Amino acid sequence: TRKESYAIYVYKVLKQVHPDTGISSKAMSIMNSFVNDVFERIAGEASRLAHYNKRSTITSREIQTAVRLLLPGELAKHAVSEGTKAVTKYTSAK
Amino acid sequence: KKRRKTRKESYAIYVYKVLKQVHPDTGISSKAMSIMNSFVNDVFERIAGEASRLAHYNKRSTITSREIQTAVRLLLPGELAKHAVSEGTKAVTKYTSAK
Amino acid sequence: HRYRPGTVALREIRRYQKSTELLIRKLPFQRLVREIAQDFKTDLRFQSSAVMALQEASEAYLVALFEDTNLCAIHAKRVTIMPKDIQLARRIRGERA
Amino acid sequence: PHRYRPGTVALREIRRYQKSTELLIRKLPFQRLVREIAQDFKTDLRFQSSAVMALQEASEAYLVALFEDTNLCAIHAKRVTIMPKDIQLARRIRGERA
Amino acid sequence: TRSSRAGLQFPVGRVHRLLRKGNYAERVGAGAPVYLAAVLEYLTAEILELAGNAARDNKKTRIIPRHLQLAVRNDEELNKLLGRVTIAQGGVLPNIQSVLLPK
Amino acid sequence: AKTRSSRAGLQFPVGRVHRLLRKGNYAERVGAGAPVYLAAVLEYLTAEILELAGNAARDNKKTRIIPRHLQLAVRNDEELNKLLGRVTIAQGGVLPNIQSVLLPK
Amino acid sequence: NIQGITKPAIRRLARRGGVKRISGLIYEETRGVLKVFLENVIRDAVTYTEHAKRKTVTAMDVVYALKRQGRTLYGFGG
Amino acid sequence: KVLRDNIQGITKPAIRRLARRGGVKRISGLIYEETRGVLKVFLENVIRDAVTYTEHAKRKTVTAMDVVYALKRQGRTLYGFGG
DNA sequence: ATCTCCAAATATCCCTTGCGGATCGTAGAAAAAGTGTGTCAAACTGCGCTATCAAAGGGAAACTTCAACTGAATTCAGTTGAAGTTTCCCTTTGATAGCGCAGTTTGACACACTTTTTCTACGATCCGCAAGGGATATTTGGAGAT
DNA sequence: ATCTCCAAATATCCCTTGCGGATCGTAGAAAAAGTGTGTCAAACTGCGCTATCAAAGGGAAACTTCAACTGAATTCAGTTGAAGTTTCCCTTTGATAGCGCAGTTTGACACACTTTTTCTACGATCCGCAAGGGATATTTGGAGAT
Ligand SMILES: [Mn+2]
Ligand SMILES: [Mn+2]
Ligand SMILES: [Pt+2]
Ligand SMILES: [Pt+2]
Ligand SMILES: [Pt+2]
Ligand SMILES: [Pt+2]
Ligand SMILES: [Pt+2]
Ligand SMILES: [Pt+2]
Ligand SMILES: [Pt+2]
Ligand SMILES: [Pt+2]
Ligand SMILES: [Pt+2]
Ligand SMILES: [Pt+2]
Ligand SMILES: [Pt+2]
Ligand SMILES: [Pt+2]
Ligand SMILES: [Pt+2]
Ligand SMILES: [Pt+2]
Ligand SMILES: [Pt+2]
Ligand SMILES: [Pt+2]
Ligand SMILES: [Pt+2]
Ligand SMILES: [Pt+2]
Ligand SMILES: [Pt+2]
Ligand SMILES: [Pt+2]
Ligand SMILES: [Pt+2]
Ligand SMILES: [Pt+2]
Ligand SMILES: [Pt+2]
Ligand SMILES: [Pt+2]
Ligand SMILES: [Pt+2]
Ligand SMILES: [Pt+2]
Ligand SMILES: [Pt+2]
Ligand SMILES: [Pt+2]
Ligand SMILES: [Pt+2]
Repeated sequence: TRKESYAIYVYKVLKQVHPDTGISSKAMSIMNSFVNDVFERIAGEASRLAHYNKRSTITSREIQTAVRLLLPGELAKHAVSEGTKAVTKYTSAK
Repeated sequence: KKRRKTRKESYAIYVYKVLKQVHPDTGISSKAMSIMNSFVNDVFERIAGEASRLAHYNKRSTITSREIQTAVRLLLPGELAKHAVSEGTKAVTKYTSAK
Repeated sequence: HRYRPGTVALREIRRYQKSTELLIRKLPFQRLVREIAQDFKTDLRFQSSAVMALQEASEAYLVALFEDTNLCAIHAKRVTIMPKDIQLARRIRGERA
Repeated sequence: PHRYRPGTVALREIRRYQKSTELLIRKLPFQRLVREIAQDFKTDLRFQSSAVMALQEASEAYLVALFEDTNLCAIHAKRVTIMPKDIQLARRIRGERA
Repeated sequence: TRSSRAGLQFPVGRVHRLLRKGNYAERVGAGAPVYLAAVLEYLTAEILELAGNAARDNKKTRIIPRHLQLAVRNDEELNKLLGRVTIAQGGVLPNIQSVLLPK
Repeated sequence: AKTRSSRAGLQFPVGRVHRLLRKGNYAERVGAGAPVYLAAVLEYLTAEILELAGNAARDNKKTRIIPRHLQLAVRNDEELNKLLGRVTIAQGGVLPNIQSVLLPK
Repeated sequence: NIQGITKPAIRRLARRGGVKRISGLIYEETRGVLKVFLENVIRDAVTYTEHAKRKTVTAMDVVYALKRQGRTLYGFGG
Repeated sequence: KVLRDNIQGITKPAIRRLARRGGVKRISGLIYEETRGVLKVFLENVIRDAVTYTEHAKRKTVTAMDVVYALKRQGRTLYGFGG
């Protein structure tokens, strides 16, 4: 059966950032854990936010304030900006 | 009327009932009641939270009394775990009796 | 009549460990909260219970912190708590790098 | 015959073990311990070898971190030698019990 | 009521509603709210039991937050369960370190 | 442009993130931009770690990233260290560090 | 404002904490430590307020904020 | 065959090595048994939870995931074995 | 101050492997497009509760007086844990085979969910009365002095 | 070790207010009914876990020697605590002014659902080869010795 993984995306981002550099299988498993982990923490807190505010839906707004709550200062600033920038770009098409 | 003053909802009555069952001559201040209400919600969430994950972990769509059971086993320390598993198994036995 | 150093302190411990009343005066604490919230967002109000919450949290936190600090003091064959004690407690708590 | 003064080898052992990342507890002993403990909870358990490797990684991480805290407790008391009361202090302040 | 069919004080219907509104899973089995209500009942029974005695020991007929604090922190298992909880207005257990006392 | 990632200007998979939010019972409904936003955040954080681990690989005369590089990266970085304050990187070891008092005198 | 948390108040806290003798430098540290604690909780509390499009910091906002820092508080709407 | 006394496989040199990784220069002779104590408690707690995850799944084999989930529960998330 | 020497680091050769970059063929999942519908944004409204104000006294915080006792520095010796050596147990490694059981598959369906009507538990709101608060006295449990 | 001397504990009595019971009205739980799909039980399977053996040698255990660390003992300057005096502001009380929270009604729209079309990502398999990684030898930086 299919084992889903973030491996391909992590390679892609790795080539953008350090184009002559590889990653061991274990190092990748760690990367995959990290992505699943952060995902869980964000979706999780976003879930609460919608509940706390009697909403049926998780929007990019919940993700944003989830991010602000979970990530420490600078990392929250850039991720917030990468986030909004991608949504902005994403509405701009279709 | 017409404009209704919302409606809060707590466990205060069932708590008071249980306080009777164990300390018939003993009462409870409103602040301590608040605390008990927090306690029930807190525990409720801790439990349903685990059960939810247990269902996810096991690729299953339903929260059964079986997830509640192991959630309790993960959540509660030794003796509390043991008693809660009794109290819970028994209510289900009794509930499924009654028709 | 003079009680020796430490005797009244001991008495105080018994007294404060026996009560549950807040030990920071309400208003100075309230000012501090609004000042701090101000540095995060301007034009903000507070439910009175919210401030209460913050004070309950804050004092429970500090009391607990003093228990830990005191243990570190005693670990060093001392009886007097010093900043190095708080610093160690907070490090071992993983509150501080 | 040549002799290093006490502490010199201890310091170089620290550099050595601080550079590496290999598990420091022997592998089969560790596995027997896990099986013994599991068994006291339920008989007839089997383990994926990676379930055991995971347990070992977690256990060595925990103990290593605990020794860092224990050392800070020894040093806090003007000592250089870790002692049971150091670990006890660390565990108490960590909120670890039993 | 489902509560009576199960011999519980705690509301099996509410617990059931609340499990549907909390997005814990797509579906909720019939047994689950019973079992949960029961556990919630037992646990609040447990607290109140020790809290009450602490009201007694303190010569009172009303439980106040301080008694809940004494109940919880004097009981090893409840102290573990509420390890990371602060009970407002609870104070602390009287505890003074040996070496701070005079000879 | 077909894929939602391509639309959003992203490497991380917007469709996958959408599906995982839906089948994880976080809420009844998932808005259009949430997986976009979320895939972007995930991509960013992996870029920041790969970057920092990448450097660590190079400082240790190495070409391929291993868990020790991720660990060096994370704990030498005040902010990643905080985010993964309660996390254990298998095979990462620890930071070289010897308290002063233990040094020979 | 930070000095509204007075030397006698801090002593009182230290006493509930079981502390018999306090070094003179403690009162400054405690103010520093308390600032960092309030900053973090209120940072989160206000984030919840903003998100709810409100201008009022609620008890719940705080209770939620205290919950995120792993410091669950009973008695205000848990 | 009966499993007994395996905490002794956690040897003195192996405890010494972990203290080194943790920066410890000098070790009192009493540390080895304190450490065994602590390790045992640590393992009982994680293993109890992993085994509960196993039982819940109606499995007889403890998996990496039961352990990873068990560690997560105790606030000791582990990266490298799934999840 | 200068030489001796030991263990970590550097250099040499060989070689296994696990990686990145292919090319592949292919289930499963995302996108595309159509349609049904409920969530939530808006706009308008009431009033709950937060802010604020003005005062007045009573107790808390601040400052001061003093010296008891604590922490910090010094000294030293018995203890004890580090280094190095020697013996040989038991872990590691590599391959084997047998099979227990994890995981995939398939039909039958009980059981949950959904929709609508009927019944009732529990929240809102109300305040008499006693458990508790607050004030004053009297008993008791200890500390500091001689 | 026994006698004066505070301060907290306990005893008592009169006020205060929030417990806790009772009244009333609804929103939510229960009952009854039609629909389907997730779960379960049963059949079949081969990854990989346990089990073993067997050789090899790396590492543990047990031992001797002794350097140096812990901690006991001692001294004392000075930082705290206790008690008194002094200065300052917290808390309480009575509102009134209106901010902004939350209730209500609604329809445009955004997301759910489901079906068909398109193509991403996974599992299987091979390759160049630099990167390691292990066995063997040498050079090296400095602890310790003369
Ligand atoms: Mn009873
Ligand atoms: Mn056993
Ligand atoms: Pt709330
Ligand atoms: Pt998994
Ligand atoms: Pt590969
Ligand atoms: Pt297909
Ligand atoms: Pt459409
Ligand atoms: Pt509609
Ligand atoms: Pt209005
Ligand atoms: Pt008004
Ligand atoms: Pt005045
Ligand atoms: Pt006055
Ligand atoms: Pt005065
Ligand atoms: Pt001293
Ligand atoms: Pt000596
Ligand atoms: Pt010895
Ligand atoms: Pt076989
Ligand atoms: Pt009374
Ligand atoms: Pt007396
Ligand atoms: Pt109705
Ligand atoms: Pt209704
Ligand atoms: Pt079906
Ligand atoms: Pt088979
Ligand atoms: Pt050998
Ligand atoms: Pt050897
Ligand atoms: Pt010393
Ligand atoms: Pt002096
Ligand atoms: Pt008004
Ligand atoms: Pt409408
Ligand atoms: Pt040299
Ligand atoms: Pt030298």
